[PDB]
Amino acid sequence: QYWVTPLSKRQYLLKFDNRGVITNAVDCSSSFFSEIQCKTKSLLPNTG
Amino acid sequence: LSEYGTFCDNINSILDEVNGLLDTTQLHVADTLMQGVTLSSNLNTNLH
Amino acid sequence: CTGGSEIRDLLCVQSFNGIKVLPPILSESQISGYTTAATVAAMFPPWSAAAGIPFSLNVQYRINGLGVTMDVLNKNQKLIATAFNNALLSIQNGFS
Amino acid sequence: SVGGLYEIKIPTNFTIVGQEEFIQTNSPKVTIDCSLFVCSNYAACHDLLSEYGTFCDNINSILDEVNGLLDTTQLHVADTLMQGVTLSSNLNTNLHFDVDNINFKSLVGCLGPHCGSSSRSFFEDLLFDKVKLSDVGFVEAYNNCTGGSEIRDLLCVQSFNGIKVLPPILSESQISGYTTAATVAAMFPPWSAAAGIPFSLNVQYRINGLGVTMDVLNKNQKLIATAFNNALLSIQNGFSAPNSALAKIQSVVNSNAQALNSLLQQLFNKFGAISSSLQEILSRLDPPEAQVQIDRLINGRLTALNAYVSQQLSDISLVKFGAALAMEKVNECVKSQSPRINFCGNGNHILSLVQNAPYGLLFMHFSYKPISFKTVLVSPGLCISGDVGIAPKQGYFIKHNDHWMFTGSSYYYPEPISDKNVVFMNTCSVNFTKAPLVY
Amino acid sequence: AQVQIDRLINGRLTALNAYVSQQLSDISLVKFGAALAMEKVNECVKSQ
Amino acid sequence: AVYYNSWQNLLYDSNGNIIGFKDFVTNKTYNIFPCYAGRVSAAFHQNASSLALLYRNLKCSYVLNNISLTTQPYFDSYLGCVFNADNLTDYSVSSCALRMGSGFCVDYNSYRFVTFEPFNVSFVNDSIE
Amino acid sequence: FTGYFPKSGANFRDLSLKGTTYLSTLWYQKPFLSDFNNGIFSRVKNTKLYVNKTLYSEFSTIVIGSVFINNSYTIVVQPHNGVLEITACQYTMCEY
Ligand SMILES: CC(=O)N[C@H]1[C@H]([C@H](O)[C@H](O)COC(C)=O)O[C@@](O[C@H](CO)[C@@H](O)[C@@H]2O[C@@](O)(C(=O)O)C[C@H](O)[C@H]2NC(C)=O)(C(=O)O)C[C@@H]1O
Ligand SMILES: *[C@@H]1O[C@H](CO)[C@@H](O[C@@H]2O[C@H](CO)[C@@H](O)[C@H](O)[C@H]2NC(C)=O)[C@H](O)[C@H]1NC(C)=O
Ligand SMILES: *[C@@H]1O[C@H](CO)[C@@H](O[C@@H]2O[C@H](CO)[C@@H](O)[C@H](O)[C@H]2NC(C)=O)[C@H](O)[C@H]1NC(C)=O
Ligand SMILES: *[C@@H]1O[C@H](CO)[C@@H](O[C@@H]2O[C@H](CO)[C@@H](O)[C@H](O)[C@H]2NC(C)=O)[C@H](O)[C@H]1NC(C)=O
Ligand SMILES: *[C@@H]1O[C@H](CO)[C@@H](O[C@@H]2O[C@H](CO)[C@@H](O)[C@H](O)[C@H]2NC(C)=O)[C@H](O)[C@H]1NC(C)=O
Ligand SMILES: *[C@@H]1O[C@H](CO)[C@@H](O)[C@H](O)[C@H]1NC(C)=O
Ligand SMILES: *[C@@H]1O[C@H](CO)[C@@H](O)[C@H](O)[C@H]1NC(C)=O
Ligand SMILES: *[C@@H]1O[C@H](CO)[C@@H](O)[C@H](O)[C@H]1NC(C)=O
Ligand SMILES: *[C@@H]1O[C@H](CO)[C@@H](O)[C@H](O)[C@H]1NC(C)=O
Ligand SMILES: *[C@@H]1O[C@H](CO)[C@@H](O)[C@H](O)[C@H]1NC(C)=O
Repeated sequence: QYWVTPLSKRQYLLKFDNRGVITNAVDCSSSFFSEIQCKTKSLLPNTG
Repeated sequence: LSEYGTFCDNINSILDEVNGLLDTTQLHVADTLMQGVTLSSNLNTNLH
Repeated sequence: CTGGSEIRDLLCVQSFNGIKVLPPILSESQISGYTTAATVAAMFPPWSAAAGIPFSLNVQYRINGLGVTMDVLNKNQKLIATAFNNALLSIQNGFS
Repeated sequence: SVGGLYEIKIPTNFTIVGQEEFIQTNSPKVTIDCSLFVCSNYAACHDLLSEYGTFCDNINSILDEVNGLLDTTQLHVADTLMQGVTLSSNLNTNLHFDVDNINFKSLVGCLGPHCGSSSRSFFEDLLFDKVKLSDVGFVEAYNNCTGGSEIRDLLCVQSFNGIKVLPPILSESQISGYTTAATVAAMFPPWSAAAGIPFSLNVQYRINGLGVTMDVLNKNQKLIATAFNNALLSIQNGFSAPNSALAKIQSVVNSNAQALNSLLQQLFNKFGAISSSLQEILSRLDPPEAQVQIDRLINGRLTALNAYVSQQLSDISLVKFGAALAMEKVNECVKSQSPRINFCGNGNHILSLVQNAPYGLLFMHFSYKPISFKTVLVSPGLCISGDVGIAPKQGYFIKHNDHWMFTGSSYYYPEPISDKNVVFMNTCSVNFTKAPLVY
Repeated sequence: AQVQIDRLINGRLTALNAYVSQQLSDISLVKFGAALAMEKVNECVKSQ
Repeated sequence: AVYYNSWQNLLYDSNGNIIGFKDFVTNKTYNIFPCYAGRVSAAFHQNASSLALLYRNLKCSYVLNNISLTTQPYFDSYLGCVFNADNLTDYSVSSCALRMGSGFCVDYNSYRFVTFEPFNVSFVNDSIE
Repeated sequence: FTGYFPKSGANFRDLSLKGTTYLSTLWYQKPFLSDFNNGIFSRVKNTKLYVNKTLYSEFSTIVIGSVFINNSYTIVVQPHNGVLEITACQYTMCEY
């Protein structure tokens, strides 16, 4: 299996844990939920 | 505009807070109008 | 704003430039329901918005509290009621 | 109406309900060192900032005025709590803490200076322990900025950038001393904050004023006193769970922290310059181009301060009006019972008490609450003897044992009609129920 | 184009700051108007 | 520290500031903290020939060992290190032109650091029972 | 952070091709021969095989270039059972 997908210059939210590993990320312009996650700089935004 | 940083985030945050005050005020006015209001189930628009 | 009308509403120009008035959380129809409820609560039992007594008696006791004898005030009840409803009509006509 | 009578639900039993109301009377005294915020210690930036002249002096002057208004407001609130408070020097709150079966000990801290700062009540302790950034919280947080801790407290980053919250002129310990004094002034002679009579009698007369006969109140004094102390306990237990007053207190701290964080974040905005760091500009560009980049940072940071100061002026106007309302509630709900219906909270307001809270006052409003009701046929007036008119005072005329009697409007207890519960008229009104055989 | 657009951005951002300051001030007056209205509902309409 | 992999030598905060580094030559790791910065709050009375200085939230050992030594007398007040004022917090004043915060006042005759108590209870010796 | 990242919600294409003896000429044309543009993100299964219970790692080699002729450099990333040989040379790439 050799899965490939195109790269492009994109803004991502990157979450680093207490040991410096990137545990989660968000492609900000990929969806409306991704847009709220990036706006609030949070993986799980507050109810609103 | 993205290189100006948080300027638009602050404009949105201040208007959201101001609009939240208007919403909270409208609820307090409605609460004040309805406070202690007790009506008979027998009231009808066409006869009373 | 999505309509084909030649008359461009200035509000559509404003909203396409990001300036928009959002509706309030409670509609004016709901607030009118609350002012209606607060108004009928004054005229029918249990009179919960009129000190627990008939609206006409509350009017009479309020006028008496100004230093008007109850004697003239309870014989003139229809004159007081018509003066009250004429005052209300004068307010409505005032908006014309 | 059937004959001259109407159906009304009159309460047959009641309880006392307690309702909290936090009123914000103060806010964190934010101070900004304008040139330390705009330029930190870069001499090239301070040289350029000096050419803007009075801009930083205006920022400093407006915040000094706003903070002077907060200080003046806190003194006026403290004066209002202490006004007219006269206490016995024999009062020792370690012994003297319940009266007439009503328990005040959770509302009363130690009285007098010999106990030090411990004049905070158990109820105030239970409220201040849920808010980290009280006046003492800010002092302790800033005390740790030079403690050498590895923790990067955001308040230390803010204060090194010139953003620091100063303590209020009166400590929250002094304000809890004043709410303590204002509270014991209601429960012991001379009752200087309870209209000059025993607290249980003031509660009784206030419930009677709602149209409850005195007979049921003075026989149920134990039930009323326990209902009052259970209402107070329900208020205290209500802080152990999601609460609108506790949330309102925390929203004061959270909105201040958010505004200070947002202001600190403006130091990282580039404002179209090559970098937000003055060190990076001064380590990349010569004086003529560095000046062009530093001037963009100066304009952006001065604009940010002007926006913050304008918002701070607007927000403290709300704090001044909030404090004015709190003072009005101390005077018209706590020290006296003003004849204003929903001013002291909702419903049948009996009486109100006050306790200190972070940046404000916690009012406890006690209200008479009907538990159960009897539907009864009432007459709003009677026509008697020589067509003399009678209207019931704070009550209704009732047919009981097929005889005309009176009942209070807030408690169903038929008692005989008399000049004590009647308003007389030389002529009866139309529709008053004809009762020729009465009196 | 960046030099001309940055002048438009500073002008439009200054206009938004002025508007937001105006709106903050106006809503404070609306809150005090609502407080007076609630006081008149309680002290003139529901009771005298 | 243990978070530096073989290719990493700089620790950054979310704002892009350098806050730590692994020294390339010695492999030793250090946290970087901002140098102390702040303000002096000077209380001045028109009749005085000097100032009372409050270094808010700083202990006097820190002021003398890390800011500037001085000839003036000093003590650690609740508000921070106070210079050129006598510690008299057991004394109190009902009016205060130099309000320092948390119920503290600077009073001028030397300057005195004193408690601000603008309001008191009117006491009576009458019985409580 | 802004960087060279995949589009979230886009599709990955499995371009791996396993043959035994025959090679199809269609395997060497679009859509397999792909435009590089800014770059690509690859998720690659390590096909762990076994010989006499000894583990061996195998996966598809990727070539990146322009015309794939010895007048130009072709980047080749090839696995050798735990060794990843990466070269960029003027290779005479085969037709197939
Ligand atoms: C990209 C793709 O489609 N990949 C599949 C492949 C091809 O379609 C096929 O190669 C094309 O062929 C052309 C171009 O003509 O088929 C595979 O499966 C075969 C059957 O389709 C497989 O069973 C083989 O069957 C034999 O009869 C024979 O020679 O094909 C005997 C041989 O020993 C045996 N190989 C073994 C033992 O692995 C394979 O592998 O080759 C599975 C692959 O996923
Ligand atoms: C009436 O006076 C008596 C004292 O003669 C009070 O009784 C005390 O009440 C407290 C509770 O507040 C009890 O803990 C004490 O044990 C009681 N003492 C005695 C001697 O009974 C009483 O509180 C007063 N008030 C009322 C309304 O009864
Ligand atoms: C600092 O740490 C690096 C590893 O992160 C050390 O480099 C390794 O040193 C060993 C022993 O000489 C070699 O076998 C490795 O091949 C080196 N790896 C790399 C990536 O260079 C380095 O020696 C350490 N330096 C000090 C002074 O402790
Ligand atoms: C303030 O000045 C003192 C005195 O110079 C510094 O004291 C040093 O503290 C470190 C440990 O923190 C010791 O290893 C040194 O031996 C001490 N003495 C000297 C002369 O360095 C102190 O570190 C300074 N700064 C702070 C933040 O306390
Ligand atoms: C400032 O003066 C006050 C009053 O004397 C000091 O507080 C007293 O200190 C002694 C000795 O530590 C204690 O026994 C007393 O109980 C304290 N009284 C109070 C009201 O706290 C205070 O310690 C002095 N401050 C300094 C830094 O010297
Ligand atoms: C009033 O209600 C309480 C709680 O339900 C009950 O304990 C008490 O017996 C009731 N008293 C009367 C007079 O109904
Ligand atoms: C200050 O530091 C001490 C010692 O680390 C700690 O016990 C205390 O909780 C800290 N307080 C605050 C508010 O940072
Ligand atoms: C300061 O001096 C003036 C006279 O110049 C005097 O009236 C005032 O009382 C003095 N105040 C103090 C605190 O010494
Ligand atoms: C408080 O006590 C002091 C004791 O000297 C006295 O001067 C003052 O007048 C009292 N009252 C007030 C309101 O300050
Ligand atoms: C209260 O003070 C006055 C004046 O010193 C004194 O005459 C009286 O005896 C005192 N009463 C008590 C109970 O100490």
